[PDB]
Amino acid sequence: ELDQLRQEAEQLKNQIRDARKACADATLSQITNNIDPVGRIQMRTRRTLRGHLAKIYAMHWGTDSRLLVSASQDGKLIIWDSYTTNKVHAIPLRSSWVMTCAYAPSGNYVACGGLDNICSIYNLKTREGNVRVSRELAGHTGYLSCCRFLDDNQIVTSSGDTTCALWDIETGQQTTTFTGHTGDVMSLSLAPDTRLFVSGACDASAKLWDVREGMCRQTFTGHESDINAICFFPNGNAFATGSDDATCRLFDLRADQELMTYSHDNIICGITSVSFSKSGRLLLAGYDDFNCNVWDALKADRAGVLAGHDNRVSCLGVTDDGMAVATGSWDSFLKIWN
Amino acid sequence: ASIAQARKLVEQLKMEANIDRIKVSKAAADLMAYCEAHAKEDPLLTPVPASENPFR
Amino acid sequence: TLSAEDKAAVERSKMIEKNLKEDGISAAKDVKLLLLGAGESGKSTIVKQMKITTGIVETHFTFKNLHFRLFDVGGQRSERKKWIHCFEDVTAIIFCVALSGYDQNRMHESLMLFDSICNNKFFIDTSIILFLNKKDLFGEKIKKSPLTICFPEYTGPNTYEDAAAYIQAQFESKNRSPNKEIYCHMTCATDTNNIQVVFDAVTDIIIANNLRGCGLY
Amino acid sequence: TFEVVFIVLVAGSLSLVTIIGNILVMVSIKVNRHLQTVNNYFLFSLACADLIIGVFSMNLYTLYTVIGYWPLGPVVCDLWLALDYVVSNASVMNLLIISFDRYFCVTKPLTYPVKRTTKMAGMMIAAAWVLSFILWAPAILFWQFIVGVRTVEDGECYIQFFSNAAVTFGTAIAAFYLPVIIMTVLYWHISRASKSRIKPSREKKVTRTILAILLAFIITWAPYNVMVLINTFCAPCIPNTVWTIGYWLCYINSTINPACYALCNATFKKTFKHLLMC
Amino acid sequence: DVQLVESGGGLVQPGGSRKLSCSASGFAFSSFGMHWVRQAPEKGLEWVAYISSGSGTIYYADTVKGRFTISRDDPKNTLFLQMTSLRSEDTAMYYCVRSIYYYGSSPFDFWGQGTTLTVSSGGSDIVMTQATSSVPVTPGESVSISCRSSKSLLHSNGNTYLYWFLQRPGQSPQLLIYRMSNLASGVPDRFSGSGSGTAFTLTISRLEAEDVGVYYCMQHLEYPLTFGAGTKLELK
Ligand SMILES: Cc1c(Cl)c(OCC(=O)N2CCN(C)CC2)nc2sc(C(=O)NC3CC3)c(N)c12
Ligand SMILES: C[N+](C)(C)CC#CCOC1=NOCC1
Repeated sequence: ELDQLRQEAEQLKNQIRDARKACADATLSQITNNIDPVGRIQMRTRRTLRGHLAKIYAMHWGTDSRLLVSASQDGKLIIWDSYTTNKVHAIPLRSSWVMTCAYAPSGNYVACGGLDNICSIYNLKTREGNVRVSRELAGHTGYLSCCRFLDDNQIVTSSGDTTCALWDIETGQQTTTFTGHTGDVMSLSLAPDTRLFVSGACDASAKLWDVREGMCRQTFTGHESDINAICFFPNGNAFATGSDDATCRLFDLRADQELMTYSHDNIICGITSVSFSKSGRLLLAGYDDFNCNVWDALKADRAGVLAGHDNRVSCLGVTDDGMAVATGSWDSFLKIWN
Repeated sequence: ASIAQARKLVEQLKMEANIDRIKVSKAAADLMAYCEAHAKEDPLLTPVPASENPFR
Repeated sequence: TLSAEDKAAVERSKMIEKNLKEDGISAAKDVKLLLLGAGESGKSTIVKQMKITTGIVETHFTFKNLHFRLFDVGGQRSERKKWIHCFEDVTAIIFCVALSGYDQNRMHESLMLFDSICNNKFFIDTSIILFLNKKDLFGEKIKKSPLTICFPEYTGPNTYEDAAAYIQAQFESKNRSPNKEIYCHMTCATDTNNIQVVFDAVTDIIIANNLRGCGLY
Repeated sequence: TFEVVFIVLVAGSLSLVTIIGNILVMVSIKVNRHLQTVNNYFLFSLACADLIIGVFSMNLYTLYTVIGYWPLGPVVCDLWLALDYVVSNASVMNLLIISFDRYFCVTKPLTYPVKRTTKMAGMMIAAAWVLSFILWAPAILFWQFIVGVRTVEDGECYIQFFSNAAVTFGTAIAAFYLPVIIMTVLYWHISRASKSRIKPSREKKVTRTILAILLAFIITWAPYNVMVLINTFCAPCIPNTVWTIGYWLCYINSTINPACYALCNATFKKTFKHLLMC
Repeated sequence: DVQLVESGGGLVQPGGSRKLSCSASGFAFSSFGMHWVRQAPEKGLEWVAYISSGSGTIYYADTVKGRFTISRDDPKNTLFLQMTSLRSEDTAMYYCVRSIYYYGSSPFDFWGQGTTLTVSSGGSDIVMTQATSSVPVTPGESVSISCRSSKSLLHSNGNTYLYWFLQRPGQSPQLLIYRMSNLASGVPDRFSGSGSGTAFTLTISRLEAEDVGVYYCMQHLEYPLTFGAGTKLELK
């Protein structure tokens, strides 16, 4: 009954592929022929942020679209004004291998994590002046890959031992463990209503989970190699996905399948960052050949490139009003584009 | 102990077998309706004049 | 100018830029060494031969005013290709390979590990100081057994020095870049001369960086 | 016709090749941020010292030598020659501090990035420029106010203290002689401090490039000094052809500089091809 | 908690010199900006001195400048006001104030308890008037006070640098409203403030017996910072 359970799994995934084929009645670019394109979208560097020394690994905007967190491997997690390019905090980490960062929707807390297997939660609005390590969450065994805040009270993390988790901050205890991946999960993105979230791992399988129940709702497997970045559509019903086979695909939640693959023949190196615009018409993708491609979300054509980095872009994100897109590479500079 | 692994695996499989899947025409349709309704206030493809771009 | 009182804010910005600069200097005096190797290669023996939370075990010590950070990363039970791109800017990969390479095959496994880690796209110019432990065990193992079990195409004597130089050339033949190099040593009876070897080898790497950084190379 | 026009075309050729080479080195540190460190700051210093020579010091000498005399008056020639010498000595001074920088980088490797910062490199470039200034400018712009007269006529233009012997000895040993022997003794020190010391390119490349640097600097800067020293006594044995070829091959130092100091660096050549592919 | 304990006052002879020492304990003192603010035995506040973080810039009031000096010993975390040539217009209570500045910070958030300098008997600043003298209040009611500047305060960056303090009787001044609408941290929510350009107002809704005292507005657009006269509230 071991191979009987195996062939039963084959039976159910073949009927899933049957349902995905039977619900597929068109292609996406069958419908994009009527909508007029966007043309050349050139964007200038408005600010550059020369603060770090080692390579930058993560960036995250603030919900008032002005402040900014960058976490970089000089052992420094520094938060930034962006209108007048000041630095408003510089927090020295404990372990100088940091592969993620996060910034609270209320703007009070900053999460951090890396190869220390420990997600730290820094308070910012302390009465005593400076910042203090308020919580120190330590439950995984692999490294950390992405952290996001639901509110000031619970944080969902993604790890290197194939698991994700949801922590309660004020207790410091692993409230929920999500598992079901077969490789290292390397991205994370909440819904805009924060009811449910996706995570993409090193086995090309972006899984959609829900934070309230505690186990996987949907699975999407379209890529050929390791998923490295995920962002949602702004309506919450779709999400893009970049991987290290130089392509980035777009999946729907209700249609349960791939919809469109942005991949140009000139490109050979993978993604490190995917985001959207405010309306969702654009898509922003980082790369390893040191430039960032703007894509159409519908017409699948390259609408402009944002080059200007001596090393590969490792973080990217637009604000919550669509005004600017920040990016940050391993050259320690962190650019802003309009 | 492998049969319990396969048991929870096929549990997940038949639990994801029962989700409604609409036609992709309506999915691309309301994606297009969303981008059309929200492209009036997207400051990237319809670029903002520098009276109100705060990164001037 | 016309700044209202946020010139105090840019004073704060200049102050913490100064602090970032000073800590960057103070951490740039350090010398970082990533220690690699397979499981049971003897790397715990060389890290206890330095005489000074389970992801990365760090060992900071110092010797002749050289702060050696030594990152032992063998606790990271995952795929290496997702965190060795943060271990560039290290100045050496210490590499330990045991000399009992006959069983569950090991020196073939250590050989594949070595030429996967030295032909890696990030370590294309970082130089591998290479250690080779368990040498008296190798002496007894050639005193009774042939290690042509590991090397079927080997020609030569069954003595210690020739076999040592043969496996040393086998390891040194695995690199292909001209601007990096491999040092070699034997250990496991060495009472802290290997730390002196680490010191002189890393001074050789630092003067080579100072040569090809100042354009004289 | 043909003689003066092909001389003026090869003159403008070397002038324009020199200035585009130095401005490409200048932008290769300005447009790049990976190369921007202290040793490329000293090569930026050599670049801004040779920029002044590339702008006006070669073409004006060649229009002078196809005219045969100074037609512009005794203030234009003495201030032009004043700035020309002082920036030539500025170039050789920052080249000397480049050599001192390389000696302390190799011989005291673990300590020389600790014993200096960007302020120290600023101290050394500023000391080089002002030491060149206090060497050449008062001795060339006060000398008619010392002797009372202008000993040079309005026809030709040349150093006014050329009839002297002691002060030309004292400035020609100062600007060139002890710099070149100091540079060669510490480059031999570098040549034997860059040894493997444990057990083929390792000393081969360093000996080769310092022999290239030293030989280029000697053959581009020696014979002006020996002509200006023997011309204090052996005046009528000296024609103008030796002056012609001497300044010429001393002015080619500014075009041989970047292919000996900058384009020996591999990443500099890579950024040179980056700016050759934009 | 955080502590600002200052000392060095007394019945001191005029024309001489004194020293005031503010010892601060409970926070990272070396990253704060420090103000010294005095106030008369009958009149309102007035700014006296300010030293930034790391002793970068030092600003004085023009009626005091030259005569006094201000310094800090951040390994000792103390703040010194060394005052010379003391006239009879310096008889005042003096407060040590911490005013950290970055984007979104709350300056003047915490105040010392004041020491007294009672000595014997021996120009285009942005003047700011509180036109109200004092009104009678009662619990259960809501009441709004006003403060009119001379120059418009809404600087080009989009801010409006007006601060509302409350000093309780026999206590130290708390901070109520920072930058004309942002509420302070720890103050109850029943206060609010707004205004436009030059004329501003503070609406306290559902007044209680704890919220009676004197209320000062203060600009922060440029140095010097001058306070209003301060309207007093009184119960029944
Ligand atoms: C450096 C220099 C000196 Cl010091 C010099 O000195 C000439 C001199 O002292 N006397 C004194 C005796 N009188 C008959 C006149 C000649 N004369 C020249 S001519 C020249 C050049 O470049 N001539 C060009 C036309 C070929 C020079 N660089 C040069
Ligand atoms: C280059 N040229 C020789 C034509 C001008 C000059 C000069 C003087 O500069 C110094 N002499 O000895 C070394 C520097």
